[PDB]
Amino acid sequence: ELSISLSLDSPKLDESDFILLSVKYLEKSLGKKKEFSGFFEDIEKLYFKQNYKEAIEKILDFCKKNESLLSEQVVQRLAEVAPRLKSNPKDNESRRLYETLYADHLESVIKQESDLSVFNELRDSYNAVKPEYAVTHETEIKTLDEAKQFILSFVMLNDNVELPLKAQSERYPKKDRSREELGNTPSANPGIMKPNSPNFTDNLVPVRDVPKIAINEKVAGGYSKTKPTTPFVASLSGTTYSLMVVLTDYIEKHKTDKDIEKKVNQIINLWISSYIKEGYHSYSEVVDVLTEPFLQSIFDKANIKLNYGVLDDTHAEFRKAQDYVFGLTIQSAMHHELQERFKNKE
Amino acid sequence: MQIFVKTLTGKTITLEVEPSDTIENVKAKIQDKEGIPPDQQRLIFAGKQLEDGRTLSDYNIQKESTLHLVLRLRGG
Amino acid sequence: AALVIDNGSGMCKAGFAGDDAPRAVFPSIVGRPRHQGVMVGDSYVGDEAQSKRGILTLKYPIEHGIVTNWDDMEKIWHHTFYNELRVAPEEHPVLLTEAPLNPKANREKMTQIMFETFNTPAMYVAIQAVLSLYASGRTTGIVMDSGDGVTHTVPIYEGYALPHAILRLDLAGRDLTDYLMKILTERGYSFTTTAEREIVRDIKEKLCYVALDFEQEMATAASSSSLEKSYELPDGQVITIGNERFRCPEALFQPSFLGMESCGIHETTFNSIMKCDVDIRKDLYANTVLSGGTTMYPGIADRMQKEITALAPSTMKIKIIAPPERKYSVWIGGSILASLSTFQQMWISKQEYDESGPSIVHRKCF
Ligand SMILES: Nc1ncnc2c1ncn2[C@@H]1O[C@H](COP(=O)(O)OP(=O)(O)OC[C@H]2O[C@H](O)[C@H](O)[C@@H]2O)[C@@H](O)[C@H]1O
Ligand SMILES: Nc1ncnc2c1ncn2[C@@H]1O[C@H](COP(=O)(O)OP(=O)(O)NP(=O)(O)O)[C@@H](O)[C@H]1O
Repeated sequence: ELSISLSLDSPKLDESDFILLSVKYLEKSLGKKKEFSGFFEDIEKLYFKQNYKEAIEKILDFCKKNESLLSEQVVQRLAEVAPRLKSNPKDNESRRLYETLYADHLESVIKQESDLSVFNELRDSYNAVKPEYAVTHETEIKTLDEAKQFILSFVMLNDNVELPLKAQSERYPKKDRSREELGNTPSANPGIMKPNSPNFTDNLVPVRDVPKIAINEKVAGGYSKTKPTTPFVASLSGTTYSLMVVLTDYIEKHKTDKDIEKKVNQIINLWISSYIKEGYHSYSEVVDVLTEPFLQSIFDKANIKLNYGVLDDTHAEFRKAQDYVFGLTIQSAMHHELQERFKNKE
Repeated sequence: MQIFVKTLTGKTITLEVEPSDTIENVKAKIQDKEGIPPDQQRLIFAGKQLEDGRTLSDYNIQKESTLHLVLRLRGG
Repeated sequence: AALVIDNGSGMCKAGFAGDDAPRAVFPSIVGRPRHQGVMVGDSYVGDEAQSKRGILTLKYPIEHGIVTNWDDMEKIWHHTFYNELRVAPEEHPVLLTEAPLNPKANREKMTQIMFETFNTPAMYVAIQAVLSLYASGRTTGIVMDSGDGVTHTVPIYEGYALPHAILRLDLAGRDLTDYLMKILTERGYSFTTTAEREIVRDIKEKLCYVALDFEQEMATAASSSSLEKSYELPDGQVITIGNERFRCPEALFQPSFLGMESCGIHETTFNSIMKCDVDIRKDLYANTVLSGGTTMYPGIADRMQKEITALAPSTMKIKIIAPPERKYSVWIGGSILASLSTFQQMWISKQEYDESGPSIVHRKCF
């Protein structure tokens, strides 16, 4: 496949695009060998975790221990592009699509697993903590979309009840969402994909208005500067603090339950799926709120070990992001040759 | 007509309005009386954040009705 | 040796990758004869359905840009391959063009039919307005494509037609030919019959143009013969054409002329540009590429420069790009793409289709 060497030309290749383009190359050449089953199985989880540095190292080492089975110009070109790779929060399109797909799979997995009984049990934690202006939730939750309507209304607790928690945080003050009001722009793209970014035709959604948020770059130690791998949608989420208030009431009211980690995991995971699907936030814009130690304490002291959406297999979405990256980078080379053909008509 | 905008302090702002006044309009009056930037303003009625492009007639917001104000906070 | 086929509302432009022009241009028409009996001795495509349309019953499956009947689309396609191009399609990879805003289910029948019915080795689907931009050597800007049954304002950012801003007006050449028929029958000439339609469509492509200020051209037509031209009918009569010359294309800017409350192509371009990010708009305002036969009117690009400037801000740089070749812009952009070496890795192959089916086109051509 010479295609991989034409994709590697793109000036805008990022670390995500690399992992996806390198792994797809390796899996065609040396493929189905179950000896190598491990290597890709572990890279797929490393990409998900957003541990690109580690994966890059592994990927080049694969071509170090396995050079004989792979094409030399490709192995050496990958090695060359690698030292210079960067990630930019404003533009992380392969990962934007990946996570938008991942949260479809995370919604199916919550759907197979949950009977929605925790979302009915979590009603009375909501109604307990809500501000008086927040609307008492009286309905029974029989479908995942009512748990989803319900879950998301915790945003009403914002700016008020979540503040005592919000103040303990070292991370949140390093948020960098520009205070500019930019309004809403139209979009047909789903999730955390950007409106003007290319997409598959099976993957379009009904056109709607989507909010425009600007990054504040003048922030020292700003989050998009610390974790550039994470796509910017709205910086650090503070509605996580509100779910934290609601959830803390649940842990108290249900401390004796033996299925509490499973149930709290279902709630946490549906939140992640939901914020990604609605375009509110990226995964690490939520998880990176939850995992701050002081909040980890709430779970740990109650013996709740959260999986934060880590699923068994991320393959279908890994392979679909690979096709997208491929087709965009060949289109960049397609565009490059084209304009360099039109430069010669003078 | 009339309305009362309550704060998280429980203090009561009284803003005289006419039912076609937009939510954009009421936040401006609020700033004029209290100085609060209109962009930190979130007005709730019947449990729903009021969109500033609609009107009080569109929310069935009427005379002697109370709205809730919650100031947004982005310092970090 | 790749093939390129523009599947358009009125007519199809077909030819080979590397050629500056399509080799075949013929109506999108399938005659199915009104009675059996003309079948003794069983459909009709393009021009031959045109001549025999008395005996036949004519369907336009691409009317409005989106393929409507596939049984008739296959015929048009078979006709294109074996008769107009005189080519075995199992020989030549086939790049095909689609309308803006085409439903995902349609793009699969094109893919499926090309591989299953005609057994092509490889294939690609491309948006008509994106290839027009490509013939002008741009990747970013807003395409105004006006054809026979459909007009489209399509903003393209870096190769990507923006679905949230793509605007459709069903007003184009067919309607301008009908309206000209009406204008000229108000002046006493008689155009009703479809042959009389066919003559009127000649007068449009020659004599008609776009006024810069419609009022001043009106006032000049009422003040002198300068703008009148004559025309020689088939049968030898010479009829004179006045302000009908620019009142025909004026229906593009003023659709009220045919009784349609729509917005004019300028307002449509402004409205399409306004539905994009403020951040990309200078770039659309600086690259508005005109495309398709209904843009060929003399003076269309200046009027649009006048009207978008009147609509856009005072500070906006406004460039209308109206390339002399824009009639076949879609096809020529087709042929350029097909001839690139990079594009040799972009084809969907037969191996791939079998491995996937018609859904391969969503991940390949996007
Ligand atoms: N007018 C609104 N109506 C309903 N929901 C709203 C509204 N505005 C925001 N949200 C909800 O906000 C959620 C997505 O959160 P995100 O904006 O990504 O960043 P965060 O989590 O750190 O803070 C949210 C703040 O955004 C504003 O500052 C509000 O004042 C909030 O205080 C969604 O559930 C929305 O439904
Ligand atoms: N010089 C010309 N001046 C004015 N109108 C013309 C001229 N040439 C062709 N036309 C008209 O342009 C219209 C569109 O032709 P065409 O551009 O092939 O549209 P289409 O087949 O529907 N698809 P598309 O290629 O996407 O525009 C035809 O209906 C003609 O009547």
